[PDB]
Parts: sequence; structure tokens; C-alpha cells
Amino acid sequence: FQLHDIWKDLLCTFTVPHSAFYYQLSLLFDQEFALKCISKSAEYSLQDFKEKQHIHYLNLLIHFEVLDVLRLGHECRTNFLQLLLQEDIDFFSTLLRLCNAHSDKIVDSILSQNLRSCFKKLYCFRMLNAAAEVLYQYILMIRKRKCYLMVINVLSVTLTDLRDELRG
Amino acid sequence: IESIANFSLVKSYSWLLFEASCMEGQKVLNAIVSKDDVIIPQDVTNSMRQTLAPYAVLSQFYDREDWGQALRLLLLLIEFHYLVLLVAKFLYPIFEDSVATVIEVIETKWSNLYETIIEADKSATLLKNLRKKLNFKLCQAFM
Repeated sequence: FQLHDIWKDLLCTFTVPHSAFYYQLSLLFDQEFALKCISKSAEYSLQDFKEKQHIHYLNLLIHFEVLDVLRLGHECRTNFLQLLLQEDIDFFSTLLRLCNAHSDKIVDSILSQNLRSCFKKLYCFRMLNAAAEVLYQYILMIRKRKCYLMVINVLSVTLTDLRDELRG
Repeated sequence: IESIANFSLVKSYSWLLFEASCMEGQKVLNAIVSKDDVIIPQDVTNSMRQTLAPYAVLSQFYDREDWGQALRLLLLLIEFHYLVLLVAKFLYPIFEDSVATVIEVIETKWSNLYETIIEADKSATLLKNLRKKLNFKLCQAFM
């Protein structure tokens, strides 16, 4: 097929005439061939089409990197991305960590909003790299020692207060 | 040096301990003869400290072992300026929760001889220390 250039879908694809074909094959086998073809077409192409392709690719990869790619692509339908990230939430966290390591607007805001929706605090703090300190202080208002220590490390007025509180 | 080795009042013993620590940081029969020791380190005192230092160097020569050694080093610094600087230097060269706690305690704990030692190590210090701490915090966050 690539080298060159159910009945109803075939008719539609014929009427259209590469993207449509891979989309149809993907839908038909929905598996390895499907995913491969869909991914290839999506790569060759790069409002509705883009979103559909991205969702398909992300789902296929999560079933079998792709997250960050799709995100950066779409950034350059917000609620849709919110739902996608909602589905993403351990692997998603790792991917996010990788992206942040690589870096060292809308995306950041959506991410913060989703994270805000131990674990939560850690995620928020990792993402922001002030909100962390506020959350910790609110929660505090063994656990005490850990919280105070974490705050002190993060800051490095507040330190003296924390030390005095731990000593009292 | 041989006479001092033969001798091994409290201040003198402390000085001897510091010298031994410096020598270990720089790095025979007496050392082998010198080699319970772990429990004393967690807690004659100069001797126990020196023995703890030697075990740490031995572990260093030999990832988890390195972490245990670093923890021991942090524990020693808390018990005790030059030592802290040497510890920081060791930490920078190496570059999870307990480690972060120790680093925090060290930052909380944090003259000419110390600066000279820092200059010798480099061949500003506090800033490098803060940077290293930030890096370690980032590493802990990533984990």
C-alpha cells in the first residue's frame, strides 16, 4: 500500500483519494498493524483530524514519550487535553519528570490544575520546578518534623520560626 | 609522626584524631593494627571516631555501601568547620529521604584554615554548597 500510493468504509476511502486509509485500517483492526499504520500516517501528516490522530497514537502507545510529543504538538481543544491527562493519571508522572528534565504557558496551567485536583504535594513541587510550602503549612496547621525539615530544605525568617517551633 | 603514633591530654587526643582524619581524607602497619566499631561511631572517643573514618574510607574504596558511608559521615559531622567542608567536597564529587534529612541538618549547621582547605580542594564555598543541596533536592524529587 505504501509503495503504491467494510465495503462502505472502503468506498469512503476511495472517495477521499494516505491519512484516511490508515485511519480506516486502524479502526478495522480495533492490532499491531493498525497502530503502526495510524502512527505512520500521523507522522507523515504533521482541527478534528489532528485531535483524532493524536488521541489514537497516545492510546496505542499507552497500550503497547508519546505523551510529551502529542502535548507539545497540540500546544504549538483544552478540555480534551484535560480529559486525556485525567486518563494518564505512574507512567504519566515518569513522562512528566522526563520532560521537566529535558527542559532544564497553557500546558503548565492545565498541569497545575490537574495536580491540584505526600503524593499530591510531591507532584506539585516537582511540576513547579511556593505552592508546595503553602500546602504543607496548611496541612500542618513525626509528621511535624518531616514537614518542617522539607520546608527548611526547600527554602535553602521562616527557617528560624520552624526551628523554634520544632524546639518547642 | 612516629612519636605521635606511639603516644596514641584530651585536647591532644582530639588533635591527633583530626590529623588522622586529614590523612585519611588525603588517601601502614599501625593502621592495620588499629583495624562494635559501628556502634561506637553512632554514639577513646577520638580513637572510635578515627576507626569510623577508616571503615568509611574502606567502604568508599569498595551504591548502597557508598550511601551508608555518606550517612556515617553526616552523623559524624553532627557529633562534631574543616570537617563540614570536607564532607561537602565529598558530596559534590558523588553528584533517599534520610539523605535529604541529613543534608538539611548539615545546611542548618552551616575559618581561615577552612577557606584554605576549600581553595586546595578547588585546585564561594557556601554558594557551591547551596547549589549542591538544590541538585540533591531535585534528584530526590525526581525519584
